[PDB]
Amino acid sequence: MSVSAFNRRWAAVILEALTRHGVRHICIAPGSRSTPLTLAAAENSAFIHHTHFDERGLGHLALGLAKVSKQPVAVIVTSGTAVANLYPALIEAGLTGEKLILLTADRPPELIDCGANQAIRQPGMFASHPTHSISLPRPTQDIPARWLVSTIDHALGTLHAGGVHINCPFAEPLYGEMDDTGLSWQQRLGDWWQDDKPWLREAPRLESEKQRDWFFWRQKRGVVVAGRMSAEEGKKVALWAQTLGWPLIGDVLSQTGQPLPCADLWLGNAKATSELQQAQIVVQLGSSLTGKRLLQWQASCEPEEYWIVDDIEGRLDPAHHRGRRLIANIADWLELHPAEKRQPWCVEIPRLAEQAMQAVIARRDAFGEAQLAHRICDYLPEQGQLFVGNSLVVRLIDALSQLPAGYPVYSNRGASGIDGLLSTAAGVQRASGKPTLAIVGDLSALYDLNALALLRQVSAPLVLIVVNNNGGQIFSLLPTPQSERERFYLMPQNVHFEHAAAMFELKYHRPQNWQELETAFADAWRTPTTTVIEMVVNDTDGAQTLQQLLAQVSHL
Amino acid sequence: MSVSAFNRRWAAVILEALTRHGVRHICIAPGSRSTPLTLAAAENSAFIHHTHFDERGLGHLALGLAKVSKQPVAVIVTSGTAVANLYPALIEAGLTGEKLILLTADRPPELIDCGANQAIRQPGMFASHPTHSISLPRPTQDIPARWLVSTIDHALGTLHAGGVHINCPFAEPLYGEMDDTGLSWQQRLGDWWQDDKPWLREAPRLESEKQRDWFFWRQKRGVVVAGRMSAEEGKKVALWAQTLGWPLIGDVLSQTGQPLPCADLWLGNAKATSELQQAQIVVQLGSSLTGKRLLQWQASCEPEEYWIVDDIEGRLDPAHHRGRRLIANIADWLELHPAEKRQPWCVEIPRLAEQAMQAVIARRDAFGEAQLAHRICDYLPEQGQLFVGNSLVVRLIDALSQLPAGYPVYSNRGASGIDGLLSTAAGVQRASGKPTLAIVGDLSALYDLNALALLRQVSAPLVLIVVNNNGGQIFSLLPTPQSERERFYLMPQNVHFEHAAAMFELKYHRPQNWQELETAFADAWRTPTTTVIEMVVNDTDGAQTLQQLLAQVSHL
Ligand SMILES: Cc1ncc(C[n+]2csc(CCOP(=O)(O)OP(=O)(O)O)c2C)c(N)n1
Ligand SMILES: Cc1ncc(C[n+]2csc(CCOP(=O)(O)OP(=O)(O)O)c2C)c(N)n1
Ligand SMILES: [Mn+2]
Ligand SMILES: [Mn+2]
Repeated sequence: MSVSAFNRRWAAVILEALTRHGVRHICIAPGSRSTPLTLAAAENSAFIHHTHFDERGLGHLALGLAKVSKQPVAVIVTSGTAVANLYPALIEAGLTGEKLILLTADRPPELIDCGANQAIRQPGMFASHPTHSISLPRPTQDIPARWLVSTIDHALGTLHAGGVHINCPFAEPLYGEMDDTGLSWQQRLGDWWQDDKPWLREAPRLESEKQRDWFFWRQKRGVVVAGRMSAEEGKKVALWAQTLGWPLIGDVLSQTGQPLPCADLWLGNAKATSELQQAQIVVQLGSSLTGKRLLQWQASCEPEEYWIVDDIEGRLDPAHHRGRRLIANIADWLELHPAEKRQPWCVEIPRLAEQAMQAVIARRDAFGEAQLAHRICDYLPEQGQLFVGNSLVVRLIDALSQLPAGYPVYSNRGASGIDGLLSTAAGVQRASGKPTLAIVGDLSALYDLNALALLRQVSAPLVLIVVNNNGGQIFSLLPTPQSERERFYLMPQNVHFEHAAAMFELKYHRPQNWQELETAFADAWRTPTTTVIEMVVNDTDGAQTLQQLLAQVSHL
Repeated sequence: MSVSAFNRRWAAVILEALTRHGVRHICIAPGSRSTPLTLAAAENSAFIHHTHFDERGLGHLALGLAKVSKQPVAVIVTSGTAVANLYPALIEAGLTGEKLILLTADRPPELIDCGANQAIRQPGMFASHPTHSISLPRPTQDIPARWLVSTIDHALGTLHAGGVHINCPFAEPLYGEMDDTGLSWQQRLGDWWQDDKPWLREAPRLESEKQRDWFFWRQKRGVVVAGRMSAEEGKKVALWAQTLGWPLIGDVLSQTGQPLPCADLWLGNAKATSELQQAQIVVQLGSSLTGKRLLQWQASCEPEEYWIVDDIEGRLDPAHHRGRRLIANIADWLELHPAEKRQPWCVEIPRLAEQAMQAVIARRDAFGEAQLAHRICDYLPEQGQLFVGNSLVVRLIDALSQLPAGYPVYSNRGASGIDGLLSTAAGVQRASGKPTLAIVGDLSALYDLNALALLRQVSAPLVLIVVNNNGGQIFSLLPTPQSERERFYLMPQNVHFEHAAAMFELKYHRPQNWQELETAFADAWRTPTTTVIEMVVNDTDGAQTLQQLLAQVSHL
């Protein structure tokens, strides 16, 4: 009889179903139409609940939680533009694999397209970007509970990667005391309510078969390219490449320890590309390669075969090489395609890489962002993790620093948005409970400024470095036209971040030299709170330093 | 020959075409893939160029510009999540009619679904929310310029209302000197380049016919309901209703002068609803009605016919009455269906409305948000405009204040999002160049916090009042469950806004009484800058005051 009561019973099935698929974290934004979902969530002891007022930040908070935990994370939002704000995080998850389960409250069908407040067309509004889309019907006891749980179980069970849009219409009344409406309906599921498994278990695995001719191919002159992978996978790939005697080109996101560091510089040297021309096979593990020189070499190389191993689906080679696209867990794949010890075939490149790093070290002293990137390994928190932002910082660290093998690195490098980096970092921290270093640019920090609210709650110290070069200086690295560059590309905002930190009662430092930076870090790691460290640098020094180093190494 | 040059020639045709359809403002966010569009725009002297770093805010800036100017406004963003961030403003425009032209740069077809950085599936990504969607092909001289301009002319010419998504793929290279590549291709348009008209003129008008039985219905017992309309339309509707002798229920968005004010209160009285049962016809002009009591009365009433007149398309009656949905400019419609002088038929409601206002007046003294809303008419800038935020503020002004006829009011009440109110207010100000009073809540201000960057550039004084009641106190008005209310609904953030103002070098006041508030107002109207006035109030006083006044008036 009670619509409000049945709404909550319907919602309770949805939420309990998710607990059977490893959902522990749920991120909730405020609203009224979402009440049945939010109250079901609040009442369910399985969840860790996170809240935020900006649904775009909420989506990215969820992204960060999923990124680190490798488990599906749920999101609840009310109807309207609240739903639209989830798009950026959903798109990124589609590219890098995070399992985001978006529970989006909706008006019932009778209030769509009739000028009702906060009512929009929500089914399909994320187009092809969710992996799965469920448009739930108007709640009714005439649809059995077993149908509802089965539909959720199909979506979660068959989810290899990416987001799920579950649209959830509810009619008013939304409020009122619970009565027994829908209880017998729920009880048709019997002791499933006390179970720890799905109602319907549907969990096919997607995996490429082992390559039977690997033992032939591993005897050839190969190159290993390591992109984004897990910290442990990076260590395994490093050992595997060494054993093969193949050069390892390691991305900043790879955690391989980058045995041939500064590839963005030495790949610019003709002696290196000449040697790499001898490669008959390239085996790339992971994807979303960072550096321009690596992307250019990848595009130009012409091995007999190009393989990409990764656990995400679809084509991952933007140069469309003849070869293989192998879907697998990287660690598992390495066990199936083991290395046998063989004499290394590269002679010139190890020397060039050493020389390249020496050239960077020679310029370590200036208090600039290139130097900060080069030295960043000196500031990584012990037993911690690094979250690297987009634009120049990820490129500078990739080109100029040698990050330790197995030290966890996280990022948003699918679509490389600058719109959710602070909120993502917050989720990254909360998921693992580890001390966290996050580094972002000034426009990036402004973009997600209100996520400083989230950083008021971290479980271990988090240092947020904001590199302030007054605008998007990546457009001083790119050959943008000088006449239009400041107004239409760089867009300097001429701000500092001391007042932003103060607004959210976060500790703040603006160090003016290396000694003050070291003192700031020493202060920051002492407590389970977020410290903002603003590094103010001259606009174009970072870009010019990279360019000068590129040129120097190309002449070695 | 030159891809970079032809990209810019292709883009120049797109941008020049827009100028023939009244596009003067263009809002641009930074990026590289957007270069052909952005350089074409920068070079075109027809445009007023606005920039911002947050694409969600950029969209709302454009929304505000369009809202006031009543012309199409263009937006340029780069590929990736930048495009997704335009969704909230596009959705709101779909509902309230703003013509937003979204030029979204894209990767070319050969770089989609292959793991390329910042490349996503963009065609159709806004689903059914744009009025028109154009997915442009990969640029080539083998497609003639006359096709490109004709497609743009079709989209703009036939655009009654709402957004247009124009997806614009460009292949690299994007940079390089202009040469003559594509010049002869452009010149196929001949002296269209020196013309002031579209290439293809396609502009059918959509309008309902004269109602031939209006002379019959205008003699009946009617009620006029006035929703959102232009300031001039509000004055016309007031005079028209007055002439007919029909009671006018005027929304805060109507600018009718609200001759029967506090309708949200007196509609709660059974005597008013009893009198309204006599209405044989209801003529509603405008839509998006604000108040709960009005929405409830509208839903319950049973006149022989219910008419809704508005220049927006589609059903606008969420109660689905028997009647008519008439598409027209409201001022035009009134001229086509003029009033006849007739004796007013309502007797009780004028009594109740006066009594309701006296009840509110009796409680005007406390320094609270209800009192601020009641008194806001006393503080409107001369020759200015009011921008009213969402949640409690719009409801309190609607329920408790009597706004002057023809005094411009602007709002985002289609989807009623709290995600873009500051950036929308900026656009509203820039469009008219008028002194602006903007009022929003604390979560709303946090949501669009970085839009304070935009408010650093206003052409006349803008007073931004932030009502800080520590959370979304609309959920103290709604019957939300007390146990979950704070954590999962109200979400207090426990901040103030002095540091936010300081960050963007905006003047700031936190007045503690009316004298200090009036002093702040006086100072603020003196210069063409934004002043932030933070009104800190006890969390639940506003909601409770509204609840008490409702009860008091219901018992009259
Ligand atoms: C949501 C979004 N909008 C636009 C872009 C394009 N973009 C890439 S880098 C960049 C500049 C970032 O500026 P900042 O954070 O100051 O970093 P810097 O370039 O100075 O290193 C922009 C606007 C993007 N990647 N994501
Ligand atoms: C983008 C978006 N997310 C969520 C909502 C639901 N909602 C309506 S009002 C409101 C609270 C706004 O809080 P505040 O700005 O402090 O205003 P107050 O309720 O205190 O008047 C919320 C979350 C919305 N309208 N838009
Ligand atoms: Mn910067
Ligand atoms: Mn509030």
